[PDB]
Amino acid sequence: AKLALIRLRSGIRARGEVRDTLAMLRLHRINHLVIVDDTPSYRGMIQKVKDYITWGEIDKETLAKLLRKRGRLIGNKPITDEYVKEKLGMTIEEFAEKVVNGEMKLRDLPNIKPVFRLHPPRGGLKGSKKRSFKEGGALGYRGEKINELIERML
Amino acid sequence: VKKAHSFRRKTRGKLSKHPRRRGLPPLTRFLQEFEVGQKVHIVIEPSYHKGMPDPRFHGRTGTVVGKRGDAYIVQITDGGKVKTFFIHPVHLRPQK
RNA sequence: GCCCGAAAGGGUUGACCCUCCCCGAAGGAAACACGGGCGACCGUGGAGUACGAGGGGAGGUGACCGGGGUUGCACCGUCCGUCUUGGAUCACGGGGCAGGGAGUUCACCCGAGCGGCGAGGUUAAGGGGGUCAACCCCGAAGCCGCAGGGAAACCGACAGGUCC
RNA sequence: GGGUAGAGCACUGAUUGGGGGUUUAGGGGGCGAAAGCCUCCGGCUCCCUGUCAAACUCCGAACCCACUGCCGCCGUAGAUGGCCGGAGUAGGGGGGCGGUGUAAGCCGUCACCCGAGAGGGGAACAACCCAGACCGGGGUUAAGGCCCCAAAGUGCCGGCUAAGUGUUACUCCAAAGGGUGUCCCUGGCCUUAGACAGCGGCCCGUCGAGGUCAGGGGCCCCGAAAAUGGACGGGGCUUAAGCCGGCCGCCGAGACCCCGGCGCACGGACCGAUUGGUCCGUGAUCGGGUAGGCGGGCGUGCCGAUGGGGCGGAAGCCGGGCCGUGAGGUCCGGUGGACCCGUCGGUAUUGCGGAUCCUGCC
RNA sequence: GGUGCCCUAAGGUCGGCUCAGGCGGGUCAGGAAUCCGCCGUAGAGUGCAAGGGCAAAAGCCGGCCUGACUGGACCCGUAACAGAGGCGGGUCCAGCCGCGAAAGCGUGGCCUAGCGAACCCCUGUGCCUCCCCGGUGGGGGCCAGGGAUGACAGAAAAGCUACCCUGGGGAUAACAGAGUCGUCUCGGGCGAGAGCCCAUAUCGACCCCGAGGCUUGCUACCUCGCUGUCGGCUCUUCCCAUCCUGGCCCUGCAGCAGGGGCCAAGGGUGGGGGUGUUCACCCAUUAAAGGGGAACGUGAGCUGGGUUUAGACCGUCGUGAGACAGGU
RNA sequence: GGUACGGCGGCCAUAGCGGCGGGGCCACACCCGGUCUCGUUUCGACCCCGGAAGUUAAGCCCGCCAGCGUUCCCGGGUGUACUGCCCUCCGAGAGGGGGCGGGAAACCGGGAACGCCGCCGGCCA
Repeated sequence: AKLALIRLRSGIRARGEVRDTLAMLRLHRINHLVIVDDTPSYRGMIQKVKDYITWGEIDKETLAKLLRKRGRLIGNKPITDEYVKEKLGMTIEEFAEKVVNGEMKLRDLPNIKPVFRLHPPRGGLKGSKKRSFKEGGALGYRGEKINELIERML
Repeated sequence: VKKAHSFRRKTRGKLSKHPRRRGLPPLTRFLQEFEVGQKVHIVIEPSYHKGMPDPRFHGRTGTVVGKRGDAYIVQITDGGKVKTFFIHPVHLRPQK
């Protein structure tokens, strides 16, 4: 499966290991999103940064929307149906379906940047930044509900 | 009061045995052989007082780079520094 | 808000202002038609429309603008230098103005940036000439380097054999 | 690889009581003709019961450390590393952990912050919360907040408080013990006549419907005394503008998104009298800063050269404009009456707000 | 809690053996100990503290020995990471030797404490050298051992200042402030009980919970040329934790009175003697002659008796110069 | 191929300690003497030397016993005690609570366990 990770909190007043792990994950700034493959080695790092991020399992339609609206190439140029149809032989929906259900890596696009930089959520985070999503807050593991948040932030 | 480091400082437990080993070790350990490049754990047997490294380095893993007499030459790293020790094979254990 | 103007800044070869047409980033309405919820409210369509920093065009108008002095209203704002963990401090120095006022020179040693010659490099004191403190020529005494080791007596080496 | 927390008595040492066996290492007496055959307060070895350990361990974590392989990150736009050179620093603090101490504090430890850190909040606050800052603009959110002071709710549903309790995340809030004052969850004994209330010597007619004992929780009340006139920040608030359990919309930063402009670092192409320049590319992974290191520019006096200005009015002075991030440059007008500037290359008693600085004037 | 040593064996090696205690057997007062058997994971012993280690031994009993040596090398620690003179320890190469049938072990003590630069001197050993050359006496040099600095990375070393001086410091005491409250003052819970009998009219043990910061201490945040002063006189204001004055309750309240409590801070709370005194003590009156806070209110308001600056005397201490949180 | 036989070892208690019962060509012990090798601060007991009348009683071999001790497993105790990270959660304070992760010890009940492997030999047939 593919996990989407969004950074929610500042690193001022965090430990250096946490800072470094976030940098390794390429989550340098607030309201930035990365897509990652589910593995023990990534799950450990997620467990380490659990209190500074939200994460969940992402869907193909949400991924396609995100590629169209916030996907960028080197130079901060946008991604286009024509560029895709050319360098590959799919449309964006097909590419994203694959990516979600295996069989292709995002990197298979030449010149694709791995960080999606979003704006804050329409209507606000509907929970406190100091608590966990399960106990009514914002932080930590969601599930399919990470897609609702991505759409508000898109 | 400030007290310098010495060979046996705070070694009560680390150079003690469980009372159901209590004596001469079996002889395979005395008669181990090693090759250059083999990784070795430094594990001190407190009943044999020859070829004994400073207990500070007990619990570390080094590399063999040769032999001198019955002792093997083991290198470790401590910070940026590389250090060299002459250890009897009884105080050693191979990795894996 | 009251007052003043030079033209060194701009401007009738068009100041300011008014209306209409086009493109438009991120973002993004309401009235209205149906429905969900005890409710505060929400979902659907209206609609990614009307708007929207800004980028262009067309016509009406006909003389200011930018600036400056002082001052009203609203929001914000506990001086300067200093040691000190910590300065608005009941810690020290601080009436006003103008002029003065603090990493210099030599000798030795370690490095560098450039330049000349090069198994050699460099002259000192001095001397000779001239258009006479500038210019040109001479002068290797000495100093460093070219072989080291050793307290000393003493002894005295690869100007290329192999590999990565 | 390791003996901390916890736990326990298997070693070392501490520690209650009983039920028994050997009796005595030993002073007490008793029938003690005498330390006596025999016993009494006591020692030795068990079993059951009860307690402990910074300098105890039959056990034993979370965690930390070294090493191997992989995932991730950095690196031929040259890392790790090594050589040369120039420093500053030897009074630290807040917060968390440990030892000591009545405590305040003292001594260490971690290395998030202040120091050396702007901005938005907590009434003001060095280090508590949000958040790390080139310039000009447009939007969305964070911490927290929405009766008035003061931008946004006299917001919704269920319940509690009657003490102005409260209206305080922390910086900056008084108990042992009591009250069933009120709202609730439980468990036993009663109840066709029970707990009294009356006429009489347990009850008949009496009243007729629920009562009584125990345990538990929520909010409040008592326990509760100080000195200039006064503090939920203030006004004030009582089915709240307080508290509990939940929910719905709004406001609100320099953070995040977007447009434009400046600089830096690396790379590349081209053009050059010589430490250069115009342009292109990349920058989610560049843009705070004390001590301190490094780079480029502005200004002042004299020299060798070169280009120039000045009685048709030089320097200096007063008042105004334009350029420049800026140090500063240049023009207009006025005053003045004799010298001055630009560029290249050298040189220096070369830049003041402060020294209870010096001289002079006020 | 220990060391600043001791050992020709307590050092090296080879062989053989196994300890403390308990029980059952015998002579013996406690009996120290000698004799016999069994059990017995080390409870013993080890040159020495503590911790670690050790059982056909690293312990006990014996035998032979002197590796407690010469010449040299590379490593670790003191001093992690991260630099070091001197000191200590480890692994080896050669030489000459010891024990042993041999394999093997031996560079002091089963491991970790027991000591020390430059300069100078003494000893051992064999070589180099001393101003034109060569002899003799004497001198200098290289290597090794030794002689000491315990303030132990190493000066050769006694005091007074009140006649005092300079430069500085709130990095550091006295004092006001700030913090804290062991101590202090003021309270409370329960109830041992005392009270003819009766827990609580009055008194209340031992244990346990608190308030205040006006008593003393603790700390060192502020202040080293702010003012450093105690007491008294003068003048203003505040609190209640109430002595009198107003009003009430209980009583082991007959009355007159007493004792204990509640409301209440509007007014009053004075005059004298000895002492520098605050305080405390005393006298006569009095309704009673309450106490605290305001930089221990108040010296740009007064006073200056006290607070040992410079002069002087006594006692005591000190060789003395001098000193005294002693007096005058 | 067989043997109720032995030597050198490894892992060092799941192997030990103890108890019970069985056996003897070869073998392994006990047993008799001590002149000689070696020796007993006295004993030929132990060590050493010489040999078997004789014994299966001991050691040894073989099988069993869950009595003590030891190791492992399942379940309870119990996700208890303790603990790493975050918190504008509570509480006057101490000290606790919530979310994500780790996770015992004693004790209790029920099961497995009275050794496994290597090298070379001997004797019978």
